[PDB]
Amino acid sequence: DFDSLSGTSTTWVNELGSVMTIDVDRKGGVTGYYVNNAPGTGCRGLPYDLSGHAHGSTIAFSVVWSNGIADCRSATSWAGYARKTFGGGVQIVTQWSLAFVGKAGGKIETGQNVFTYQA
Amino acid sequence: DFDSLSGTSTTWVNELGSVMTIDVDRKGGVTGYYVNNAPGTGCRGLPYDLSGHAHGSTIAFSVVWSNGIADCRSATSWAGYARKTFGGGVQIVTQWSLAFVGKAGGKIETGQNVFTYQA
Ligand SMILES: O=C(O)CCCC[C@@H]1SC[C@@H]2NC(=O)N[C@@H]21
Ligand SMILES: O=C(O)CCCC[C@@H]1SC[C@@H]2NC(=O)N[C@@H]21
Repeated sequence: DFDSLSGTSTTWVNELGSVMTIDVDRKGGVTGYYVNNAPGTGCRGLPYDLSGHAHGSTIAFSVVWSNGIADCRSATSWAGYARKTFGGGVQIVTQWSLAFVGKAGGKIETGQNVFTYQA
Repeated sequence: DFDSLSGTSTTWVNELGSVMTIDVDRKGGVTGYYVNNAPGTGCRGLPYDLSGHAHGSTIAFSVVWSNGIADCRSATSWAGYARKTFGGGVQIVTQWSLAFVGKAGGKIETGQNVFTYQA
């Protein structure tokens, strides 16, 4: 569940080794910072503002990749559900969409990210 | 350009006839309301809180379908870019990811919405 995190600072890591530390409030508001480490992508290592909402078994959150130190001219939004693991707490299983305004003006890619809890 | 919407509050319609009012602050933060009017979907005709972030010509925002009136046990997140139409106006081209929990566990649908500025 995501209500079972109300006012808790939680770090998570996905299969590409990106890390996010989200702050879920009482109401379900998510705030936090995301750190990208995915090979073949920009803005790796530095922290980016993250915001969205959690409720029950589902969550959605967003990161624009400008932090006033590296601008990738892009944005990522995740929608995902809670998958409980056999003694590994819960996971956030997601699909992302990354838009970028680069060379070919605008483009949009999609992929799967699975985020594992780290106490 | 999305930076040019700082301190504005603008209205947008997608092809499904869903609506969003989006408040953009000085530092690019997006807050506002989504009203789903998409056929064959739940949580229709009701206002849901949306948050996100805009910068240059990219935007990302999400909506959990739980406002404490109607809860469809789902969450959507959008990412995309500002396009200038030949028509003369401006759209937000986006990919969305709908996460929901159903008959046998968590699921994730995906699709494309194009949002049109109402003046
Ligand atoms: O390279 C960019 O334009 C900004 C960073 C993009 C990294 C993407 S976002 C989706 C995927 N999951 C991650 O953890 N990182 C990559
Ligand atoms: O049916 C649900 O579980 C909640 C409403 C989902 C509506 C989706 S969000 C993506 C797409 N774009 C819209 O404007 N409506 C649908």
